[PDB]
Amino acid sequence: AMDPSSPNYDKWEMERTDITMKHKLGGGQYGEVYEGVWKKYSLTVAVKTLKEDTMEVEEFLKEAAVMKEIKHPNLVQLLGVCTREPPFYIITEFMTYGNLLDYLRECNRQEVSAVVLLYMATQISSAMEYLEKKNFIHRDLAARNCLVGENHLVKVADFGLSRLMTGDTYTAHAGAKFPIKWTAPESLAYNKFSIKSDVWAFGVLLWEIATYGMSPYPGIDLSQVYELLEKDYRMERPEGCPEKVYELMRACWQWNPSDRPSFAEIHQAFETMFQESSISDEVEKEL
Ligand SMILES: Cc1ccc(NC(=O)c2ccc(CN3CCN(C)CC3)cc2)cc1Nc1nccc(-c2cccnc2)n1
Ligand SMILES: [Cl-]
Repeated sequence: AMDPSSPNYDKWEMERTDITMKHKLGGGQYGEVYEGVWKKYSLTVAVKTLKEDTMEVEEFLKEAAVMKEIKHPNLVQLLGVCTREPPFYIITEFMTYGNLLDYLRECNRQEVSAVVLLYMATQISSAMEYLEKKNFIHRDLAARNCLVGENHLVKVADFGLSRLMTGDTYTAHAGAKFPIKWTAPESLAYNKFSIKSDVWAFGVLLWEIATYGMSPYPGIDLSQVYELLEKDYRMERPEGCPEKVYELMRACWQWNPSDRPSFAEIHQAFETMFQESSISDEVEKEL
């Protein structure tokens, strides 16, 4: 596939010996993803590989194919693949600060101020606006699936955490493992996923951002979440959150999917949200 004249030529295919494989990334909270070094550039990269004899070879190849079709500053950047023969690799850039959820929980709040949180939320909506217009659905948007780079740059990723994750984030539901607290009602009850269920998840992600990474619906048992949501319960405006930001969360959590804003509308909302007063002024007024 590396031969220019070949009808099977793929500019993404690269020589895997160009990469030095290091240890598994983030301990193992990403599964078979390893830190690697692209020798020629002395560049640290992230390398996703396939688990020992699994039946997700087609899903792996499908993911590689989809990544070749997307290019956006806020989506993890594909650097190359090694899929001509085993072992299959998907290589992407390495993001210095790791996942957004841990970053929010461990950051210097003086640096990562309300302005920066808004910037992070806006960048995420930009990536989703892109996927939206290209007719893609994310299906598992949450802070744990976003990465943070230099200067608070945020990129939306998809680590296929469903089964890798430990703890209560993902629980048994509809024959699969669902991160219930980020799942839209129609997804929970009718297994219907769409860009609108991503919007509902984005609203939960916005709440994660606004609380520096608190876990949603704290103290509520998952077995009562649907009934509560059906009777219009929603997490209250969190401490210090600007009213306008909370209104956007509420819009994302409309019961009817069709009533939720598009990501294009969400991104625009962010860009013009604080034209009469700054978010800093609102976070003071609120407190
Ligand atoms: C090495 C790799 C291989 C594949 C991917 N893939 C994606 O991140 C991704 C994002 C969006 C889509 C779009 N897709 C559309 C269809 N729907 C259903 C799912 C989403 C697909 C793949 C990322 C990576 N990068 C990655 N993976 C795990 C951890 C890290 C990582 C960790 C710490 C610091 N820097 C990087 N980096
Ligand atoms: Cl899709």
